[PDB]
Amino acid sequence: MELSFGARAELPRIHPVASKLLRLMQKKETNLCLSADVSLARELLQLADALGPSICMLKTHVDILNDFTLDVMKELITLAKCHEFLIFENRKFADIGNTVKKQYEGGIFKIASWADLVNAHVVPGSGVVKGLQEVGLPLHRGCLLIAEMSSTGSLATGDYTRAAVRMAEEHSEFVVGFISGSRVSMKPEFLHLTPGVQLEAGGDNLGQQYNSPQEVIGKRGSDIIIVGRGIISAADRLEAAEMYRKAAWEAYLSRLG
Amino acid sequence: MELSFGARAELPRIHPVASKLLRLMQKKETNLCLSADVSLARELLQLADALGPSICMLKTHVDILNDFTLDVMKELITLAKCHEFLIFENRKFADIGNTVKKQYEGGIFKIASWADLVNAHVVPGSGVVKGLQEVGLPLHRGCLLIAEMSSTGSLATGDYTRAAVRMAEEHSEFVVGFISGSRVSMKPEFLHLTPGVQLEAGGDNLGQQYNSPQEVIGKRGSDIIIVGRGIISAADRLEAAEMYRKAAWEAYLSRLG
Ligand SMILES: O=c1[nH]c(=O)n([C@@H]2O[C@H](COP(=O)(O)O)[C@@H](O)[C@H]2O)cc1F
Ligand SMILES: O=c1[nH]c(=O)n([C@@H]2O[C@H](COP(=O)(O)O)[C@@H](O)[C@H]2O)cc1F
Repeated sequence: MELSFGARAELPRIHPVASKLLRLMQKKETNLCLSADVSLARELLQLADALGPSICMLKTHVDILNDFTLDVMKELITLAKCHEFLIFENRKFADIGNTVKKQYEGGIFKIASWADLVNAHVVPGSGVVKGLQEVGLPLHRGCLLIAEMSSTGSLATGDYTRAAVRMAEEHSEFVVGFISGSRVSMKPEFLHLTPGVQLEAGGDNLGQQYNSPQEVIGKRGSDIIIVGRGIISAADRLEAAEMYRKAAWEAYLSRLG
Repeated sequence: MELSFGARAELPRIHPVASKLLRLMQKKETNLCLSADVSLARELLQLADALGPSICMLKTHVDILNDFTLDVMKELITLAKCHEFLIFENRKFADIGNTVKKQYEGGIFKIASWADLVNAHVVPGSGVVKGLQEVGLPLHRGCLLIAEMSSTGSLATGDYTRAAVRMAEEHSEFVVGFISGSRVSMKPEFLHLTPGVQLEAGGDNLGQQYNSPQEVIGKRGSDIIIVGRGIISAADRLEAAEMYRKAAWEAYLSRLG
């Protein structure tokens, strides 16, 4: 029934970016995405270098980097290639198609030039995907749709979630998976990435809620954990990353049997 | 029953930014927001200067400006002050509170430093507002919640829209209104701004749908029209702006009786 990440990498309908990701997940025994929520390029890069071997993906918010330049992203790419991880800009495109295509390709950030993956909210309807696709398909990029959110009061539930899944499944040449709290698609070609993860119970003061890797990967069937503060705020970010990696990887293995 | 924009500017619960906006709308006889969807700062600024007298607001997407700098925004502010319009960055914050506060204050764009208004999607739950508020309240800024979208397939309908209205009404110290296609709140202290506006019927190839100023202001009860391409793509952008201004203003007057 369920397939390993390595086997999923080979599925007929797999997207190339998903395949690359799944292959390196399997090779490196990591289903951890670091949420590199820092404001300094040097810290970003130092985290990417040190934690690169432990992660399958590094998620950015370029718009919080005080000293963003495209050269920082070049350096990040070098690290991504060296250590084998994808770069995911958590931009949450969420506009009409005509707007998002420009936000993806252009401006100061030139996101499409460096991000293997981006994501989108599905609230605008499928034009958000169509617009992004116009830039991302030629650049061989992938997209994640936000089907569920980790925060208190999230409206990404029920029929909204179902709409996200449909929209993904209908745009499989570009959409490679989801941000979700659980498996939402039954199709194994899609990736599930789950934020709101910490080893300890809790949440923040602004609506973030946490669940553990075992819950999210093991019980809820997701693929990848996205971890920010649980790693970033720790003293030893490498050890923290390793804890999260080992947690998510074992949860995956055990669910696989 | 219904009040003029000038009277709404005085309502007990009005937010200061809303009041400033409503006052200049009344003074200038404009309920037009220009969507300055351009990639060149010089064009942005030349539009802001020429069209400033015709608009109540200039909506930006800073992330499509190829040559963004903070000095461009300084120059835009000078124009906004000269001509009396607000600056609205259509950022659509749509993340957990902890993230959006950083995206609003920081990074290269420093949005909170120059934008009178921003907007947010309500999908994350009210933490998106709470996070933004932590930056925006001290800076005396306002926020718009996206209650409805103009695009085909929008999921901002029904209970989602109602949730947006509730979230606004419960965060009235910062939330000053909505992006919506119609009046969604019955409380006159809230602004309704409607995109997807053109004089002619139609829509774009990526899900945008258009309705006229008379429909949106006159029949659907919104306050302000947001117009991009209907102005920007016209040869004479000043005349186009004037057409849209006159259309939206008369629709408002006639609905007022
Ligand atoms: O539903 C979501 N929840 C999230 O937390 N995120 C992001 O994951 C990260 C979570 O970080 P934390 O520090 O582990 O809470 C942070 O960048 C968020 O913007 C994205 C989402 F789409
Ligand atoms: O629902 C929405 N529809 C929109 O069109 N917009 C923005 O208004 C603008 C509409 O531009 P147009 O050229 O008039 O279609 C454009 O910047 C969009 O990103 C925002 C929304 F929230």
